[PDB]
Amino acid sequence: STKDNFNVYKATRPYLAHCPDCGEGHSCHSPVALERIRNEATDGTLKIQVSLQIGIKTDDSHDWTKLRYMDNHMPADAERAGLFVRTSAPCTITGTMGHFILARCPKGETLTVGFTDSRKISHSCTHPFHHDPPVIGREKFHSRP
Amino acid sequence: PVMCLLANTTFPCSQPPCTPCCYEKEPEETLRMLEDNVMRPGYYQLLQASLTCSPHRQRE
Amino acid sequence: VPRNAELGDRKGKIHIPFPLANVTCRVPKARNPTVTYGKNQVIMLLYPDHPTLLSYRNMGEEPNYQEEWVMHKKEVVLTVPTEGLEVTWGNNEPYKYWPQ
Amino acid sequence: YEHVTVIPNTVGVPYKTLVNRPGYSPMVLEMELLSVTLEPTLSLDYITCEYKTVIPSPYVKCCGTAECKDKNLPDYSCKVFTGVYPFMWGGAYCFCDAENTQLSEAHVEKSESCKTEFASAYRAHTASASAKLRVLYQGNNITVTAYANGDHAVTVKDAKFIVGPMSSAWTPFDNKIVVYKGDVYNMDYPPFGAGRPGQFGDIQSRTPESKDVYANTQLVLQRPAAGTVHVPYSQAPSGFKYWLKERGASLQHTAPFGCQIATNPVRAVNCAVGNMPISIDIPEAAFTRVVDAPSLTDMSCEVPACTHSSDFGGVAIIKYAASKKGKCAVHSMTNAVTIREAEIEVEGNSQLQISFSTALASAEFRVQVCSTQVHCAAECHP
Amino acid sequence: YEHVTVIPNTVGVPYKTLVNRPGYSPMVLEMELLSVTLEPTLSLDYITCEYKTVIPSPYVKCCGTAECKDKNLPDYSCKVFTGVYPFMWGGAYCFCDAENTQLSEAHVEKSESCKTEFASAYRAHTASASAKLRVLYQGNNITVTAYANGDHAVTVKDAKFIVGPMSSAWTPFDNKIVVYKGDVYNMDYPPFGAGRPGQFGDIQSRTPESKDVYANTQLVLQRPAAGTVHVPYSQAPSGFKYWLKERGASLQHTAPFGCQIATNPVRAVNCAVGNMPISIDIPEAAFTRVVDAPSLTDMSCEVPACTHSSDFGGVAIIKYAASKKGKCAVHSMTNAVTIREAEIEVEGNSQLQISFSTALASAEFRVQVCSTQVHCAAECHP
Repeated sequence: STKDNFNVYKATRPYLAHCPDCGEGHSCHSPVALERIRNEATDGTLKIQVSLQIGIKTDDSHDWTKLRYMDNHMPADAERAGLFVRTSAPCTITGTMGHFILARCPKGETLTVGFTDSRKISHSCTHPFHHDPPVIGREKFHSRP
Repeated sequence: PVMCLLANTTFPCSQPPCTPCCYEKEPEETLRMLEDNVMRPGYYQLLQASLTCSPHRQRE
Repeated sequence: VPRNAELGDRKGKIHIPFPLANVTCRVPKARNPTVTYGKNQVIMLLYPDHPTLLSYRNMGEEPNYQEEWVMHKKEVVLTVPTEGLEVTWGNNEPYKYWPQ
Repeated sequence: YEHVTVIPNTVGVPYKTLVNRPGYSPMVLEMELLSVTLEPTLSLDYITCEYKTVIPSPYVKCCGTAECKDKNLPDYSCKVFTGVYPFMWGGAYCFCDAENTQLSEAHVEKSESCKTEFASAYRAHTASASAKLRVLYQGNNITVTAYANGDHAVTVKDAKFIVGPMSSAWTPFDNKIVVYKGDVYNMDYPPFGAGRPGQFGDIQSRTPESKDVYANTQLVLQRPAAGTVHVPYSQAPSGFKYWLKERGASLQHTAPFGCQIATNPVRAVNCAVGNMPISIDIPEAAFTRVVDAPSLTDMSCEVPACTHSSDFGGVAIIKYAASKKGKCAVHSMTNAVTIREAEIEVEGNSQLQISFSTALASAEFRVQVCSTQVHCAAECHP
Repeated sequence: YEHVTVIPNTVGVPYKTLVNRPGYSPMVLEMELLSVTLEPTLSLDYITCEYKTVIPSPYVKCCGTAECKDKNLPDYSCKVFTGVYPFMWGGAYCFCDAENTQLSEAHVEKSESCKTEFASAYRAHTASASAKLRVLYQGNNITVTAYANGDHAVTVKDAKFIVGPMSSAWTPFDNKIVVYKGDVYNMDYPPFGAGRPGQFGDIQSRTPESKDVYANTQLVLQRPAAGTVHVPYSQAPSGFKYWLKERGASLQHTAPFGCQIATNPVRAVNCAVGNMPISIDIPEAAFTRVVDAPSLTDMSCEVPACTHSSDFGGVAIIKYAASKKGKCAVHSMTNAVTIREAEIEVEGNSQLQISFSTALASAEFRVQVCSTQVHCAAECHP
C-alpha cells in the first residue's frame, strides 16, 4: 500500500514566465522567473517564489539533489547544486522545496535567482528589491550566537 | 461527515468515486472536480485522496 | 502568464512549504562598560565590538528619553537626577543609578 | 488592632513601621513593595499587518473585448487595455494582429504573515491598580496581593490588609494605544475605515480572524509592456512595514517615573509616582502584653561608627536595664533614620548592637526598644 | 456641492432639508435617524456566579488522631474533632470507645452553573458613537451607517456623508458596569480579591475558564452530631443568588433620555440627547440647472382640510402653470409648517396635492415648488 504517497507535484508543473532582466538588462521568457519575494520574517530570512520546482524530478518523484524547470514545451531535470541566489553578493540558501527558496542575503538593491541546465547553459532572473533587514534587538551583529 | 460536490451529486471528501489513482486515470476530470470544491471546507481532504496513488496491481 | 480563455474563474489551491512562524532569536549582550562616579553624574567608558544602542531616561516626571548608536570607543557623561537615571546598553538589562 | 501608615510608591525599598497598641509591647513590621501593576481595560478596535496584493493571471481576450465588473473586494481595481499583442516563448499568444484586449484585475487582503506579524489598536480606559507587598510578620515573610483602591480586603495569617487608595491616579497610557508583541505605544491611530496609504492602518481588520478587511493602498493598474504578459501596477508600500521602522522607542523606554511596560496583559509595572496608604488589622494573638514582656530603664546610646549612605552605614550600641528576659521590638522614632533590626532579645543590665541607615551628616534620633525610648547622637561621614 | 445641516438627536422623526446650490434647481432631502448606538470599550475584570462548597467524605480516624494540612484552595477549612463515636446502620464505625477523631475538610470553587448562570464585571471607557441614517435621495431610500465623530466619511451613490460630532458626549454607562444576560447595570463592584460574604463578588473568577478563583464566603466547619457521620458547617448564602433578587431594574428601564440597552456587544441605543450635525457632499450629476428645470407661474393655494397635530393633519391644493414637464422639489418656507412630499411631477396648467403638519390654529405659510413661491392660508382645527 502506498496510501501515504500524496504528491501534489503530479498535478502541478514548472513554467516559463516574464522576467524583466535575464542578464545584461534584457527581458526573456524565463524558466526561473521571479514571482514574489516575501520579507515578513524579522530574523531577515527571505521567502522567494520562482517559476521552477526544486526537489522534484520530471517523473514527479522527490529528489533533493534535483530540480525541474520548463524547457521550451516540456519540463527537464537540472542539478540542485547549480541553483544560486544573490543580491549585491551571494546568498546563503537555507531551504528549497518546489517553487520556494529560503535565503539569508546581504544588503542589496536587486535580487537574482538562477541555475545551470542540462546543456551547461546558465539561466537567471533579476528583479529590483531593496534588501536591508532591520536589527533584532539593540545590537547590530554579524554571526548567530 | 464532511461533504464534497461532483456534478449533480454529494460525496464524502476523503472518498471520491474515482479512487484509487484519480489523477492517473483521468487527469482533466480530477482537476475539474478539485476546482469545483475549492470553497468547500473539506477541500484538502479531497486534494489528499485525489492526488494519492495506491494501485491494485501492486503488492504493498 | 495569461489566464485560460475557455474556462472562467476556475481555480484550485495547494499548501506550500516554509510558512511564517513566531520563534526565538538569540542576541549577544555587549560587555559591561567601565563605570566611574561624580556629584549627580555617571561616566561610562563604552567599548563596543559592533554597533550598540545606548538609551537613557530620568525616573521622574520629565524622563527626557535620549538614544544613540555607539559605533566605537566613546566616553559618555550622564547627569543622574535625585529621582534616578535608567541606562540601557545594548541587549543588557537596564542599569539604574541614584545619587548618594 | 488597626495599624494605619503611608509609604512612598517606590518598589524595592524596605520600610519599618512601629505598631504601638496601648498596654501591649511595641511591634516592628517591615514592609516592601515587590510590584505595583496598573492594568488598563482594553477594547480592540482593529488589528493591522502587512497587506497582500492579490493579482490573478490577466484575462487576455484574443480577437475580442473583455469587460470589467464591480467586485465587492478591498481596493478592487480593474482595467481593460486595448491594442495588446502579447508574446509567449513559441510566438504570439493571439491569432489577431489588432482587437486583442487584456483585462488586468487586483484586490487587497491580509497577508499570510498577519497571524504572526501584527499590531493591535486598543481603546484604553480607567486602569485598576494592584500591589504585591512583602511584610515581615512574626519573623516570617508574608506576601499580600491586593487592589490599591482602599476597598479590597486581603487576609493573610489572620491579619486583614487594605491597600490604597493611590495618591496619584497617573497612568503612562493614553486613551488610544497600539500593541506590537512585547511593545506598547501611545498612538492616536486612525479610526477603522480612515487608514491612509503607506501609513499605519493602510489595511485594517476588526479582528485577526475577520474575512472582510478595509484597504486604502492607492492601488493603480498600469498598461502592460509591448508584447509582454504581466500585470504592472503602482501602490504605496506597506504601512505596517513603514510603522515598524518609524514607531520609535516604546513606552518601556519613554514613560516617566521609571515605568516598566509588559504585555499579555498590557500593564504598567513599578511607576514610582505618589504614595500608598496601608491599613493592617493585626489580630489579638500577635500581640504580647508589656508585663509578659520586659520593662526597660537606665537607657544610654553610643554611636562608635557612622557613614551616611543608602545602606546601613551606622552602628549604635544601646545599654539598658531590663526587668525580665524576653523579646523587644526595635524602632526608630525619627523618620530620617531607619534600623535594620526589628526584634532583639533583652536580659537585665546588658547592651544591644543595632545597624542604622541615614542621609544626615548630624543624625539625632530616638530608638524605642520595647516601650522605652533612648536618644542617639551620631556624627555620620560621607 | 457640500450641504451642511443640524438635526436633533431623535430617532423615528423624518426631517426635511432644502439644498440650494446657486444656479441649480432646489433639492429637498428627507433624513431620518433609524438608530444611534453608543458602544463603550469593555475590559473584563472578573466574572461571578453561584459558588459550590466542595465537601468530600470526612476522614474518621478510628483509634487515632487525624492531622490538618494547609491546602492552597479557595476558602480552605480544616478541623479535627476529638472524642467522636460515629454509628452506621450495622453499629459503631470505630473499634475504640474513646480516642477516635473526625477530620472535616471543605473548600469553595465555581459551581457547575457558572458556564450558564453568571454576571460579568467590566471597566467601561470612552464610547464610540455610531448612527444609521435613512436619506430619501433621488426618489429612493438610502441607508448610511457612520461613526458620529465628524471624521468617518461614508459614500453612498457618489454622495459623501460626514455625521457628527455629537453635541452631547453623555453616556448612560458609568466607569464600572455589570452584565447579566441581556441586562446591564451601573455598579461600583468590589475589586478582585475584595469580595464580601453573601454579597456580589463572594466568589470571583478573572475569566470563565479560570482554574483558580477568589472566595470569601465565611465558611466555618462545625462539630458533627453525636454518633453521626456528616460535615456540618456555617456559610453566608450565595452572593450571586442574592444579587439576582437585589439588583433592581436594569439600565434599559432606569436610564435617562429614553435609552434602549442591548448586549452582545453592550450598547446604548436611541438616547434622545442633544443634536447631530450632518454633512452631505452631493455630486454634480444629482443637480438639475434652473433653465433645465420647469418654470412655474400663476400659482394659487387652497386648504380644504386642516387639523393642527404632530402628524400631517393638513391638506393643500396648489394650482400652477408649468413651462415644461419635469420633477419639482416641494418645501415649506415657514419653519412652523412642514410638508410630507419632497418631490412631485409637474405638467402645464395643472394642480398638485400636498400633506402638511403644523401646531398653529391659523397657519400662514409659503410653499416653494421648484423656484417659485406660493402663499397658503390655513385655518387648522384641534
